[PDB]
Amino acid sequence: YSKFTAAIQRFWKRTYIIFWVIEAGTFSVFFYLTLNASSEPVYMYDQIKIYKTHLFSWRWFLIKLLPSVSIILLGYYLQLTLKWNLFNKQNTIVLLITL
Amino acid sequence: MIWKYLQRTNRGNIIQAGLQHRKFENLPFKQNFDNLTKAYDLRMWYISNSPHEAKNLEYVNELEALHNELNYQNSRQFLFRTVSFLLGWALFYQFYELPKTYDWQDTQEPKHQVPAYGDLEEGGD
Amino acid sequence: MNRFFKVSSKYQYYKYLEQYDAAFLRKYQSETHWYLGRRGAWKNLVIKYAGDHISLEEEHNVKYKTH
Amino acid sequence: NIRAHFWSNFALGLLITGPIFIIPFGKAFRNLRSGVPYYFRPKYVFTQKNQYN
Amino acid sequence: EVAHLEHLPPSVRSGVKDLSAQDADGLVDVTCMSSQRSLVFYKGDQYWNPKVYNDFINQTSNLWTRNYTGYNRLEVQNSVEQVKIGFS
Amino acid sequence: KGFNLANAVNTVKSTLNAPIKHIKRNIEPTGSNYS
Amino acid sequence: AHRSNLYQSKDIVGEKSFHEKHLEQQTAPYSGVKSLEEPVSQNKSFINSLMRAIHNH
Amino acid sequence: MDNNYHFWGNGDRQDVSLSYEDYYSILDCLLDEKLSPQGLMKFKNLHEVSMYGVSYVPLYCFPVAYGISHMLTGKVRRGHSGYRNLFSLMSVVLPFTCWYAYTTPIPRRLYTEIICSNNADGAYVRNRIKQQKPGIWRKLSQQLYNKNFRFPELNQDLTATEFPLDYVAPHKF
Amino acid sequence: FETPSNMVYSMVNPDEHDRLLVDPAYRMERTKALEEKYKVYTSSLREVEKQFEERYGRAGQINISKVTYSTLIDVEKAVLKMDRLFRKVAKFENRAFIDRANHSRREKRMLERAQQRWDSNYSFFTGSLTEEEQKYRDYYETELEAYPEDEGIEQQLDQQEVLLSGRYDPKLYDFQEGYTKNPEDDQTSLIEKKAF
Amino acid sequence: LFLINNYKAYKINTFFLYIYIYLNNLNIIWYPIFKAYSIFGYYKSTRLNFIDTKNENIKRIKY
Amino acid sequence: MEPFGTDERNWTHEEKDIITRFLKYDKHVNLKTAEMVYSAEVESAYFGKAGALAGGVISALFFNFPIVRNLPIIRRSVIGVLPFLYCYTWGKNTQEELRWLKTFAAYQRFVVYHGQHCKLWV
Amino acid sequence: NYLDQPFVKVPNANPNASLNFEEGEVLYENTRLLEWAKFWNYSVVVGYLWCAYFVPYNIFFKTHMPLEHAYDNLFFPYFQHTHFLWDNNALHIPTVGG
Amino acid sequence: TVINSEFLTYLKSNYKISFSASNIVKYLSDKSVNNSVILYLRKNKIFNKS
Repeated sequence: YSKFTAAIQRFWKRTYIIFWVIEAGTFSVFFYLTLNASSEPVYMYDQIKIYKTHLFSWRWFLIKLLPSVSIILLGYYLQLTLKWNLFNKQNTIVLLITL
Repeated sequence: MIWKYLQRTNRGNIIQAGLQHRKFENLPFKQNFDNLTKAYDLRMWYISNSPHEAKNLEYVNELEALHNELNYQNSRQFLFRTVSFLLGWALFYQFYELPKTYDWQDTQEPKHQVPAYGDLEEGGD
Repeated sequence: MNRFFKVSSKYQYYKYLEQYDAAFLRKYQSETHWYLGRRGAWKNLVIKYAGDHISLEEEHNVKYKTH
Repeated sequence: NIRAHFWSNFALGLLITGPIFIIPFGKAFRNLRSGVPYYFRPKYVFTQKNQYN
Repeated sequence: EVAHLEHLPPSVRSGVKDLSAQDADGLVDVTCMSSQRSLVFYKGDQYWNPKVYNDFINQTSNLWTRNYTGYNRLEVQNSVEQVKIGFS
Repeated sequence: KGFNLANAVNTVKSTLNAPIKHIKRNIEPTGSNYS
Repeated sequence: AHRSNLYQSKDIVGEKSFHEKHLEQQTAPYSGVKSLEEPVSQNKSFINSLMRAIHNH
Repeated sequence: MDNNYHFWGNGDRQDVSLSYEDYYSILDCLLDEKLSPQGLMKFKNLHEVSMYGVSYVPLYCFPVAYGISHMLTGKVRRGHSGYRNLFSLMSVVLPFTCWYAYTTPIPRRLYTEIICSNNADGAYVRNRIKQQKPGIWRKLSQQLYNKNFRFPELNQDLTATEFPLDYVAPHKF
Repeated sequence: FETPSNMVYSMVNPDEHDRLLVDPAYRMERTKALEEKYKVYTSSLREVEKQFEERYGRAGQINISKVTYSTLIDVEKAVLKMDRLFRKVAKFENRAFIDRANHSRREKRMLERAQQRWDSNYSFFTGSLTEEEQKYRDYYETELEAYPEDEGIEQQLDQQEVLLSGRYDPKLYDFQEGYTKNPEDDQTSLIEKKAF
Repeated sequence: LFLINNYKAYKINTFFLYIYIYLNNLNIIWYPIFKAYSIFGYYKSTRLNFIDTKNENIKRIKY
Repeated sequence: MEPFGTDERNWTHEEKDIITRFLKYDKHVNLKTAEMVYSAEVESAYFGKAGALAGGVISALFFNFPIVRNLPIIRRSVIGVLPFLYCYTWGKNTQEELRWLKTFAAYQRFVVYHGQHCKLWV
Repeated sequence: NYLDQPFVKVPNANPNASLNFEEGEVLYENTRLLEWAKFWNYSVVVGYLWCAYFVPYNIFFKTHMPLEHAYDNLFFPYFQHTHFLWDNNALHIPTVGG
Repeated sequence: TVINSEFLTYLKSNYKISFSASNIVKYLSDKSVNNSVILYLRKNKIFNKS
């Protein structure tokens, strides 16, 4: 009560985006280094890196992806139905997302 | 000749389109998504083109109510469709015979698994 | 106007309901005012007083301070 | 040489794609799927569409 | 307190079709408004006492009225009570 | 006086139809409009 | 008084338990194929008589 | 029809059809030392055409994935506002549509020249696929026999004195 | 979500706000009093505007197209028709809650009539009538025998109400060809003008 | 046109037209306003052509 | 040595057993690979028994659960044995998966040992 | 201090003296819900345990061989894991406990 | 609302409407007035100037 104005809400939105931008900087540097990772010369030292494409099957990845998309969709449904639903009726969605 | 059907623009492309009366005659006896969308579109077009303010403000209130009701209908649609999609995804991968016969050369690096430069990695000559 | 027909309680306070229309009560005791309808919101005042004072800043959870 | 031909065809294509495809495609913006005539749905900027259409 | 118990209609008027209480064996959600809590009853006659059931239903159903559907051409004039000004 | 498939099918239908009321009640919109 | 009602309200009929519903279903009479027990001569065949026996026990 | 039927990366309906997955798997079981300089040229042209094609396939499948993701959300178009759900469903569905596209054989003149050539390169490629990729060769042999190709390496070979190396699927003689 | 526009804010003192929060009866009383005040204030503003318009006349005519004029009238009639349909649908949906005394008898009548019409018979509907609307008519028989919202008569009355509202008086409009870049009057043929 | 009129009352042709109509109106899409202004802000954005015809815009000098 | 691809046949039970008994007992296999298969066999055996036993205990508890204990005998038996079936299947599947993953690692080690994979060399 | 409201009074802790708490007529009774409650609750707990402690414990401490989902997306060579050559300063213990 | 004829005559005689109403409420019809929601804003002393 009496503290959460529009300025405070905008401040917390900015704080969220700033934290996730900070955490995405070091990860971005590591990803860039991962892309052009160092290796031995292809001529005599490392003749096999031509065939080391490191390609992972997309079918296995797709079956891996199910819980994350599930929680995303459940969270959207939880936030949309908050307009006309109570707390005890939404505990089902909250508990499902928790599990 | 050619200008009659190449340069003479059609009437419909110029004037404003009229209401399609076919789509408001036989309506289902339901407050479904189709009927709610029709009401919302009617009131939005009216307030977009009407010089009368009393009817416009009445339609604004009714449009807010219709927005809430259409949000509810869309929530139902989203729940049903996405739950069906997730269950179908899970069932497909439950019945699908996953190909586990892919090449495993990527995991094997014989020069690194057994270091070919053994006893020479440390400086010795 | 569907007026509130009767309040069967023996509390003479609850007789206020009979004066108003069902739609009027529905607007100000439900829908937008659902978390306020027919409730004495003393807890809102108590929690506001809890928030705005210079209290102990060690909070464990919403209900309690840190031991 | 090829370039020249291409551009000629490109220009020709525009002509042939004028009345045959794009104008009939624009016939689909007269009314919405609900039958109500087209009206403006603003994304962020509430532009004033004061002129006729 | 029975005075605080009400069978409130849905906020979304199009969602009355999609209620459990539409079924003959569904659920009836009665809101206690002094605490904003919910009482979910099974609307089967075998779970209820006939000697007090009608009284409870009459006392709890007061805000689910005909105005929830709207006002027709005749009831719109009676939707409110006129305010007379200057009659002294 | 024994197992019967009609009774089994009726029981299966009752089992499937039992959780319908609770799911519908969970999906129900309340009389709350959290603007 | 409460124990005499088995800790349930005397005025509420209540819902039958799983055992009571199961016993109510299991004691229902079996009305077999009634079209087999007809004075039609077509039911006098050996196959029709065998089906009638094995169904209307 | 088209003015570029001469193009090696082009093809008609009745050309040999190989999906991108089949093409890459076939490439995984060949050696360049065993191919003549003409066969290497065919494979290099196919490589450039196929790198562009594998780059472009998700673009082809994007409209269908977009439509399916929209239909999964509901009948409401919340442009710029339903982007999160739309693109989560997209990151799920677009891989499925690309799966259907990449497992779909597509005809090409280079495909029909690499496999069905009557010189030593064609025989080498056919036998290499026959031995190292039995399933790919099963499908490919069915397709080639259906297209009035008569090679010894086909499972459906009625003139052979040796039994087939795989199950011969039913077909009209 | 949508932003509601039907909120009227009234300032209160902290003591009065505390009493409003902890006393629902006082809250309802003050709210109804303020609603009456809002009605009075709106009526006063409307009367002031009427006097001003009488004294000084209209600001000017409205440049509109005849197509847009006709479409506005059609949209109003369609909105009224859909409101009537939604009213009937809501009355049928909320039947078990609006009137719980007669619900059993009315439901029995509706169900027996529906079973009669759809058992050993084929029900052939003509026009806009449907099975759901026929069940609605069966349930609310006694109510519809008093004021039937007959679709044809209600549509005629809707058109009369729309045209008698006074918003669509042709003297208020300067009909034009809206598409033309230069403002030009309505150039439809004389017979088309007479038909309009 | 004569042929098309002649085959208007046929049940098979009417069934095909009915399927076409049903598929046409099957997908009705709602386009909401997702800005915080919502309905009232959009409504006020569409008032330009009618502002000058309002009493508060009439020339009315105080003195 | 095995064919690779989407269209290829997955390892059947007979093929897995034959390869396991090849890696365990045959010569031409270094001591490390055979020891890997032996350690696969030793550690995996716990999980089948553990799953079966845990399922038995859970099913014994479930046969007397508050709603299960008041069901007719057929429904009560099915609902009671469901946890046992689930846990028994979990144990068997986990044992098979662990054993076969370690055995396939040993098979890869053998193939690299004898240079029987193209596009793999030191 | 917060209960010392300056303009209104907080409700009394005890119920109003006018109220009478003597038992009356029973209105509604669905007792079997309790059993169902028990069932579901217990089921969840049991399932929770099996899905949160028994399976992780058995596949983390009772074996060294990984399962397929531990390394299917990785391109390391196959290897086993031990509970003792990792996390020397035990930060996993408070995390698991919490 | 109904305004008495005598009261209206008194208002018209005493006060002559010379200026228009700038409040947009003047456009509201009685249907839209009845749909308004009366919210309350506690107005106390102000100590925070940001």
